[PDB]
Amino acid sequence: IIKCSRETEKKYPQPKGQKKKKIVKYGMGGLIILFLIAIIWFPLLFMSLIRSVVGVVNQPIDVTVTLKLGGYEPLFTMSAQQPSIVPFTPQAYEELSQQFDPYPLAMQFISQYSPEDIVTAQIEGSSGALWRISPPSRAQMKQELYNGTADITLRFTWNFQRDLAKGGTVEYTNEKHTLELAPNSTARRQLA
Amino acid sequence: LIRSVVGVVNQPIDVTVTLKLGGYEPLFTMSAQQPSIVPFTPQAYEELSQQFDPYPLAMQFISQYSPEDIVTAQIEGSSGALWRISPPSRAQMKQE
Amino acid sequence: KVSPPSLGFLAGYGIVGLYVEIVLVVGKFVRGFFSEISHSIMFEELPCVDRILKLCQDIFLVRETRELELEEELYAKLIFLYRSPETMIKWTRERE
Amino acid sequence: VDRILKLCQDIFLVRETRELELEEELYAKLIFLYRSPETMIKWTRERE
Amino acid sequence: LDHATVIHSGDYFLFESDLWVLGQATVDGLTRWLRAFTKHHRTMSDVLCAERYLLTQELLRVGEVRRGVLDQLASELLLDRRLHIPELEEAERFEAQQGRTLRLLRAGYQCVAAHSELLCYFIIILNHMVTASAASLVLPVLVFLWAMLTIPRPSKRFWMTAIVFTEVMVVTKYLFQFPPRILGLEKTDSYIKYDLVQLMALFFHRSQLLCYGLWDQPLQRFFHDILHTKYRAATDVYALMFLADIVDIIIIIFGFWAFGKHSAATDIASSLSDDQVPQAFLFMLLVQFGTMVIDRALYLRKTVLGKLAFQVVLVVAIHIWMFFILPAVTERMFSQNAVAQLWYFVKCIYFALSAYQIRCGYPTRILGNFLTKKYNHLNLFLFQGFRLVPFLVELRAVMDWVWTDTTLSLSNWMCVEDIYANIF
Ligand SMILES: CCCCCCCCCCCCCCCCC[C@@H](O)O[C@H](CO[C@H](O)CCCCCCCCCCCCCCC)COP(=O)(O)OCC[N+](C)(C)C
Ligand SMILES: CCCCCCCCCCCCCCCCC[C@@H](O)O[C@H](CO[C@H](O)CCCCCCCCCCCCCCC)COP(=O)(O)OCC[N+](C)(C)C
Ligand SMILES: CCCCCCCC/C=C\CCCCCCCC(=O)O[C@H](COC(=O)CCCCCCC/C=C/CCCCCCCC)COP(=O)(O)OCCN
Repeated sequence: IIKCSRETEKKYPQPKGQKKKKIVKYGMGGLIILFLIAIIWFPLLFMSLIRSVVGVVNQPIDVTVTLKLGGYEPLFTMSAQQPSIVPFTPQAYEELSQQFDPYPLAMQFISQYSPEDIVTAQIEGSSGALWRISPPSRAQMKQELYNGTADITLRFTWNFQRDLAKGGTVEYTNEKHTLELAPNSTARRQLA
Repeated sequence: LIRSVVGVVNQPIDVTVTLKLGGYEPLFTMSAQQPSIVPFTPQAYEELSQQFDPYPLAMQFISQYSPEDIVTAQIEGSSGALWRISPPSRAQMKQE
Repeated sequence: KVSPPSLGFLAGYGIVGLYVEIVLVVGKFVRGFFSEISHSIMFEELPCVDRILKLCQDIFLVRETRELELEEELYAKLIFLYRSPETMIKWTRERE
Repeated sequence: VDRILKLCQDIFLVRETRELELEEELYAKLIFLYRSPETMIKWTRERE
Repeated sequence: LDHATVIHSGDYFLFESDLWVLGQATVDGLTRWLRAFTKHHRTMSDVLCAERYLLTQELLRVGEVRRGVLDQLASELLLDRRLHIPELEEAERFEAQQGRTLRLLRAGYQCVAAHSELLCYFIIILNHMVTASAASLVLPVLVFLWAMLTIPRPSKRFWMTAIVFTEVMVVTKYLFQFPPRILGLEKTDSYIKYDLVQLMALFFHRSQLLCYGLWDQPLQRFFHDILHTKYRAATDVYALMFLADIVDIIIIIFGFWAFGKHSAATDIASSLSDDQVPQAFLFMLLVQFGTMVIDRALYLRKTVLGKLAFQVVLVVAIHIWMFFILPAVTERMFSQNAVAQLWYFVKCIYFALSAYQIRCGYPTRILGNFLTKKYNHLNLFLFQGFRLVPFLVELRAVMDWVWTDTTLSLSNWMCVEDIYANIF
């Protein structure tokens, strides 16, 4: 390797004391500094590009929701799909922005979303399936609602789904909202 | 240290159980939550220890558990939902 | 918004993980590219290496010409050459 | 290491003073210094 | 015969030898530091006042010979080989001995009188920073274009221009006190915010400049010609500019919501961990990084015309960005905004340092690391910490190699730098 380098230098000798070939100096230096700058700024710039125009919209194609009391049986369960999924129009975006104007955090968060990103799920009020339940378990439910000396929960779960063909990693997301019914309260008596 | 006093108790807040024959339909299915989840008391721990006294492995395994770690799930005997099944599939079940 | 399918294998790495997995590795590589260059000067700055190359070629030739004793002596000479830097300078000097 | 530090400082000074030939000679001297350990010992000896 | 053979030509012949007490101590140290910081002006005042006493004592009828009557204690020296006058020496003995805190105030007033040219700019900048308007913008920019770019003085007539301008501005605001906000400071509120203080400081500077002795289109061609001369003060202030840039970076890192469409005092670590990447933070970091890279390029290349052009572009761009589109997009103009004015003040410090560097010129001695000056333990530790951070050493080395004059390749440059670091 050393001999190859020496003979390659010999084939193209350089005058003594000459400053440098400016063209190759600027070329190599600019390429090296550009590569260093690109490596430094690659994640931030690349992700800010993904968050920008180049990002692909991920519109959920199905939303389900269930209301369940204790652990007996789902009291209410319903789905929704594209006939009942309403994408926000620019006008509705204007009303949404005007509603939250006296709050800066809401305006910032909304501003981080393009009009064709926020959708409304119109869930039918009536259940989409009969409330199957064994009569002994219904009687136990009623007894717990009258004389149960302990709390009973009320989970309101929601579960989205998205299309992975457009692009993504996880298909399903979900989250429950949990209440708490104190014994001898008005709510338990009214449910009973 | 984590296994010792500093460890946080992980008490299950819901247990479900199903009995299913073949692949027709769940014959029995039921859940249970905190009204029917009974944490062990020190007394019940004493009876549990006394029951398995003539076995050393059981005593060691039980000794590896703090009183406020072992819970009893009181599952109702009756099903918590009707046994939905199509009559043709019920006839196929009986024939099988 | 989600990444397009082509760049998904980038989006898999979180921005912080995108720094650690890729940026820090490149930084370590470029740092190690010039970490201790002063130490390896004695063997990397020889003016003329024709004599050492000739010595290696003679070793290779005698390896096949069967004069094995000559191979042993040449290997001893090469080892001594790489053992003393002053003889290295003397041999790497440029002649007329 | 005062002499080696002085040599490096002279290299840096001549780099900006434009006497480029002096930079080439100083760099050759430094390379030779780091090439022979005996001259390294001679230069790293402590004077009066 | 050539460059390579000169590189590989070394031989042995080259190497041939041939409580209350603590408070008193602290205030005494502070007074000592002020005295050491204005000693030259103290000596100037002492010699001038001695000469003035000689000039006034002789005033029986007329002083006729300007040199002769003063020559009782060749005409171009800055020293002291004079006689002794009892009232003078008793005056400074009285001032020195019997004083605990009076001397502190005297030293402070002596310092502020000694400068008299920095607090004027400071008051102008503060007044503009507290009352943003197109009326109060021309003065700071033309301070950054005339006052700090006239070499062998602060300026010639810029001072009188400042008096005339504050004159006309205060008169107009008073008359209007009987979109105007961006147009000027004509609102039915407190109108003379800092005009009185600015006028008083300006006239105090005028009085000092007169008493200590000074004055009070081809013209621009001559102005730009004098910015290219020989052998000025030749002092470099670059590490201070870099420190100011780092302070700006830290301010942006901690405070960046105030430049967004609606400030929410949100954290940056939360946003990055939640994968949000705010746009304003990105754009400020890119702009600042480009500015530092250009500044380092200019400093290494050692050119003043390029640096002057960069300064005149940067100051006008920064001034146009604020007071304008930036408070136009968000209704927190200037006074209500908290960190934008601090960032602007730091940027004015940077502008002042840059203009000082342009006026002084570039000293021949550069390329030395701003840590390799004294060999203390602190210096060693902090230099090791500097070399530990990724991408900084390689980037600095490549920038140096590209933008200084040398006959070496990159590998040889890296060899030299590594040798220097190890030896240090
Ligand atoms: C806690 C943290 C630390 C900081 C704490 C606070 C520190 C505050 C320090 C404030 C320092 C202020 C210094 C101001 C200096 C002003 C000097 C000015 O007044 O000079 C006058 C001249 O000013 C000019 O003529 C312009 C006109 C300015 C008019 C201002 C009038 C202000 C009057 C204030 C009166 C206050 C009375 C208070 C009574 C209790 C008179 O000097 P002159 O006779 O040229 O002297 C000639 C001889 N010399 C040059 C050797 C000195
Ligand atoms: C928007 C609608 C309203 C616009 C209003 C515009 C008004 C413009 C008014 C401009 C007035 C300029 C006055 C300048 C006074 C200079 C006084 C002079 O003494 O200063 C000299 C220095 O003069 C300066 O060099 C002049 C600089 C001029 C720079 C002009 C920049 C114009 C930029 C315009 C940008 C417009 C952008 C768009 C705006 C809407 C000092 O020289 P000196 O040291 O004694 O020379 C020594 C040698 N001697 C002894 C022989 C004299
Ligand atoms: C969120 C807060 C985090 C902590 C902040 C702490 C701040 C501390 C404040 C300042 C300390 C400064 C000490 C160092 C001063 C060095 C002065 C100097 O000369 O600087 C150059 C700086 O050299 C460069 O130009 C290097 C940088 C070039 C690229 C531009 C950098 C952009 C800004 C980056 C800041 C760091 C990134 C993270 C910021 C947040 C965390 C700090 C290096 O020395 P030389 O120039 O060789 O000396 C020659 C003098 N005759």
